[PDB]
Amino acid sequence: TATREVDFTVPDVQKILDDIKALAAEQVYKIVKVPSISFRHIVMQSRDRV
Amino acid sequence: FINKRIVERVRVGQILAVLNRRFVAYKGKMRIMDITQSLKMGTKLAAPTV
Repeated sequence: TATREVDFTVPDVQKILDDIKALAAEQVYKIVKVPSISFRHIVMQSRDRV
Repeated sequence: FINKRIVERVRVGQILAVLNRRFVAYKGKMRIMDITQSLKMGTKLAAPTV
């Protein structure tokens, strides 16, 4: 035969099912006390404009 | 005298001018195999006897 080499292995389905079940406990949000800083300022030698 | 184009003098524009054959190729993800030897794979039935 002539084809690309593929290794025909067999996995364990129990661990895959356990991993899928464990994936449901993840959270896509986080709880914070303050928002992250979104603006900052740079000062030149002037005391009027930044 | 032989009436065949064994050797010719060609400009660089005519190098790719000999492409006129239709070639057919098979995909690498498919497989090609020989099944001639499978022709003799069989078993003989034995008649019942005492």
